[PDB]
Amino acid sequence: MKVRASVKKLCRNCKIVKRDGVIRVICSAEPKHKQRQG
Amino acid sequence: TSYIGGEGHNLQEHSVILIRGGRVKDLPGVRYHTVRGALDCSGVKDRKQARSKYGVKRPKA
Amino acid sequence: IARYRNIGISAHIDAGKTTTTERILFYTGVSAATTAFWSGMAKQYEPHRINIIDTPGHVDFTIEVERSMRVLDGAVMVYCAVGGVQPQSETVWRQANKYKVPRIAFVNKMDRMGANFLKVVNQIKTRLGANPVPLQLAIGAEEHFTGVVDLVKMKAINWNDADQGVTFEYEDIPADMVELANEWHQNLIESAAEASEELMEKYLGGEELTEAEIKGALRQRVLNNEIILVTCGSAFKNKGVQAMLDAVIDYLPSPVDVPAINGILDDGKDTPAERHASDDEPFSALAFKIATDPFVGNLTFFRVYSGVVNSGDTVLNSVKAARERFGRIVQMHANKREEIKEVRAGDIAAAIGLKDVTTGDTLCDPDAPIILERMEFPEPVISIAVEPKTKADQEKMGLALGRLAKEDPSFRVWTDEESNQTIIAGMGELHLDIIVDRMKREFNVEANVGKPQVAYRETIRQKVTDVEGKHAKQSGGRGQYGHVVIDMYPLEPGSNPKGYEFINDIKGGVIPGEYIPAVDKGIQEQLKAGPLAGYPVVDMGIRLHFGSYHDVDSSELAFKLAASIAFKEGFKKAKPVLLEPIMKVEVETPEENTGDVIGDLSRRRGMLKGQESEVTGVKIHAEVPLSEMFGYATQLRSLTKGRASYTMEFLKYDEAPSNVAQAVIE
Amino acid sequence: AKKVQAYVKLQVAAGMANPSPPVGPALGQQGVNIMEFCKAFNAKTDSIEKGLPIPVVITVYADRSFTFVTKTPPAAVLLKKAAGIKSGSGKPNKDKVGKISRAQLQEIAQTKAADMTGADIEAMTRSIEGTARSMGLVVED
RNA sequence: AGCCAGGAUGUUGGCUUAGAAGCAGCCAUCAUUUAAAGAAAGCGUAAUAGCUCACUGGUCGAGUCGGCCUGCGCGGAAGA
Ligand SMILES: Nc1nc2c(ncn2[C@@H]2O[C@H](COP(=O)(O)OP(=O)(O)O)[C@@H](O)[C@H]2O)c(=O)[nH]1
Repeated sequence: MKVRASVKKLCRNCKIVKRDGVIRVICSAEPKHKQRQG
Repeated sequence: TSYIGGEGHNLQEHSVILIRGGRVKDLPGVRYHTVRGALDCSGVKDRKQARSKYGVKRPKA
Repeated sequence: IARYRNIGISAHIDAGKTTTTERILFYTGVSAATTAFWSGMAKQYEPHRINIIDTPGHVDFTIEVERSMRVLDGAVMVYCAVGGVQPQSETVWRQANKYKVPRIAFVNKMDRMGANFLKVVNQIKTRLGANPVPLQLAIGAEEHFTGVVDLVKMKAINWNDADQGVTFEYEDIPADMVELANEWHQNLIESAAEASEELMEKYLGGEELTEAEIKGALRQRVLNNEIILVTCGSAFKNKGVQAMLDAVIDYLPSPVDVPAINGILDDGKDTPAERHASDDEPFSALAFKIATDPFVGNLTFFRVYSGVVNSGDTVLNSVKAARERFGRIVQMHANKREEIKEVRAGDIAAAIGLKDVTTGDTLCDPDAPIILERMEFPEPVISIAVEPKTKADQEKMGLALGRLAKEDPSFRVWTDEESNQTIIAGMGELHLDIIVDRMKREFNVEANVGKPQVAYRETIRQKVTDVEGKHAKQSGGRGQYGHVVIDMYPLEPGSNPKGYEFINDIKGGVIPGEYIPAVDKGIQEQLKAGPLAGYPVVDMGIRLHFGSYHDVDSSELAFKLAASIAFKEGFKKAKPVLLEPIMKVEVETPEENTGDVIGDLSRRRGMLKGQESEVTGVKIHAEVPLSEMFGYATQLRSLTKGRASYTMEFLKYDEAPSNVAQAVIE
Repeated sequence: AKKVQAYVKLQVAAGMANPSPPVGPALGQQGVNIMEFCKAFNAKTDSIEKGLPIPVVITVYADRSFTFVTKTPPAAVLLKKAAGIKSGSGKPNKDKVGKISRAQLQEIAQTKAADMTGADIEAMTRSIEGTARSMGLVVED
């Protein structure tokens, strides 16, 4: 859950979403890509 | 202090030894000696004479 | 002779072993050589003396198991119903098949939740490669287990248990479970006819077998190692304990029913002669344990195999060549040291006060030639040094490790001639500290342990040529004038026998020749005392071109002093570097460890040097520096289900990095 | 063609029996134990010639059948004996590291035309031309 | 863009062959038929397999896909 100030995709399954205003990135290849704020 | 007069050595820095009497007249300070053949100190191998000293264990036949 | 029973209850940690043993001891009435009694239907209910060899708990320290295996004639292999067979269960199986000693399998934890008998049986066949035989079967589930059905005698026993599980009742198999449990009734008649074809005729003839004949079938296969027997059990809630010994008295051999040893000799035409199972043969025994009692003395255990001893005879123990004598022989009932003067062939005894009895001495009472046995061959895996809090308390534990290197053959010691402290050695983490604890509580030496130092050699690299050393210390009447211009090499590693070479290279008549060997001996004093780290130096071949001398200043002590003043600069000008002692390690990690172990090895700065695959073993060899090698096998057993090990040998050296040069500090 | 039932695609080093040093543990970790293989392998390798490399097309399975298909040596190691230079480099385009005439490639791949089936003769040698020119041993017609 | 079906690789292509066997890194980066297909984009294997992408082949059945420049907001953004 990286609270980094910039999210960018690292896998190819990564998607950038819009949940509750806060921009987020998930990935289901290595669920270590999950982050916020970017 | 002691003296291990002889041409072998094994002992270690932290072994237990034995002490007998014997002076030197080369070393001011020594007045004892080692006892080889006895406890955890090995005697000199293949010194056939004076075998009651130095513990050579009678080279076979 | 037919009545005695030398049994060993060997088991994995937490299997039930200690709790099983207590149910043996509590039943049979109504240390390492506990005795017992029982009366068996297989031998017409005459009394039978069980001599329970206490098997070592930590089977990790494999040597103590190996001694234990030989002295036991039978063995109960305790297992866990929920967990199946275990890593150390396969480990103790290795020691057992090595000495050919047959077993019986004991499924404990039947009361525990998740207990299936069939689990273990499958686990028996799959991993260990055995052909198991189900003797009895649980009536009901984990909580509902009350019944034991001996399918060989085709009877049943239950337990409401009513007084600690001792009194029992006769039943038959209830209707809900006859048909599915009779599959293994069908398993019994087919696995009992290949040893004698007379039982093959009854199967293809239609004759259902009676009780005593099938024992004649099954016992011989647990005499010649073909099939094993698997009995159910539960010690902690005591259901299946009466027939547990009635598994041992019906199947396992006795001191007459074991093959006599095919041991080697040491005289004459070096032919194998026997130590027969006759009670009136010329005696020989084998001492296995040494314990100092609280207040009985120095117990000198041994097993009584064959012959008669009237106690108080001399012994011709021809592995040390010394004649000792006896105090008594002791056998314990619970640990009850009730005395005895009669040494019956097939019993086990614990003699007292014999001075120089080691572990593994083959002793002879009527002074006959021995049946020589040499069996101390596991090797400890750790080289860890000590630090006792007083040097007078150090040689007392150096006497206690000098006792512990005299009681247990692989917990040896390493006398360090070179580094002021000694090394305790073991095969495992826990066996090291339990002897640290035993010398903490019993022998009373507390230890703030420290890790050892490393051998730490050096080498140089630059091709320096000129470097000289002058010493014109005249100053008085008789002084010292030396001048020996030296030269050296980044020498070849392993072609020459010794790591340094020397050669006369005088141009004219500029030095007296007699000093020229003495210069080499002075460098021979000044090689191994390096000014870098106080650690000895190797790998340079020094040549010597130019020189000078004098008439009145010709002490040869000068021609060894300034040769070091030439080597004070000469060390300083070829940019040297320490050499790390590199090991040569090999490790067999069977199949599901390879990704872990090679990842473990590469983190320990080793290089990939290939592998093979013998039938199950993927054995990887490598070369590894000795810097951070404190505890490799503990790091290896953690990631390998504690199965694999390692045995190494120091071979070579290599270029050390600067962090090992950061370990210079002084 | 199978992928994995007892299949390996290796074991071209046929300079010596018991091929444990060059190939080794891949044979022993994938089911095919060497105790019946090498006892049967010199019933099929001595039939042709020795001193050659061999691609084993092993049509074997779980119920102990060593049915054996063999092929012309692979184009990586065919030229070890066919060129006669013992130089397999890694810089094809940077430097000329050996010499082949293309008619020498014809007669050593007219065996490949008899053994392997790509399409037809000059196209089947054309399939080998880029494999040969991937090493540095260049071909000069 | 999805649903069913291949992933069209001869080949373990050199090296350092100890494993780098499309996927360590450096070179080449050919040719099968070239309807889809690179001797290779990725997770993943000690080493393979395996999971899939390239390409939607058939189906479905209308626009859809990646950037350049600007208007305006969002995250970036915690003090008694
Ligand atoms: N539920 C259950 N627990 C058991 C059984 N046998 C032993 N235990 C438990 O296992 C624990 C350790 O067993 P132990 O005899 O010390 O095994 P050992 O270390 O190999 O000697 C004890 O606390 C017992 O309570 C059993 O049959 N059922």
